[PDB]
Amino acid sequence: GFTPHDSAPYGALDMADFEFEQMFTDALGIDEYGG
Amino acid sequence: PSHSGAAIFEKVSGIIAINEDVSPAELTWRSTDGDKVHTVVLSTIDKLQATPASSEKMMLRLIGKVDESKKRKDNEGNEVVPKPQRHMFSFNNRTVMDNIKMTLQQIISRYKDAD
Repeated sequence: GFTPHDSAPYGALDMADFEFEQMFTDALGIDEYGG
Repeated sequence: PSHSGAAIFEKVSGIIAINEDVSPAELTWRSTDGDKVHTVVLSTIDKLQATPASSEKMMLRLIGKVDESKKRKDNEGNEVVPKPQRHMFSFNNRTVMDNIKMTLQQIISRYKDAD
């Protein structure tokens, strides 16, 4: 027995993931040539 | 430490441990000593994103795979998959990133090749 009493995934809002995801969008040029 | 390294998760200094020995192959991370834990399995994540070598940020984020062409139906017919869930964490060592990155690259490739 174990039920969640507190949990708010949408409680920690931050716009850092946006600017952070930008520097986190395809940062590798080792694509193409095969698979 | 080809499958182990130290990385900051949830903006909280910690360490990472890769479980490539297990069939599902997953990456488990825990705080440095904050009785905290964070584990992710490819089964939910089928992509990893890391920074360039020239950079000095040493960090990578993993995607919680999307069903752009695997979505399920409900009744409307549009059949779409909920909003994907990805995670992002930073490294604190040159080998730590490459050791695991090279690891995830294979596993991701494994789960990416199957699909």
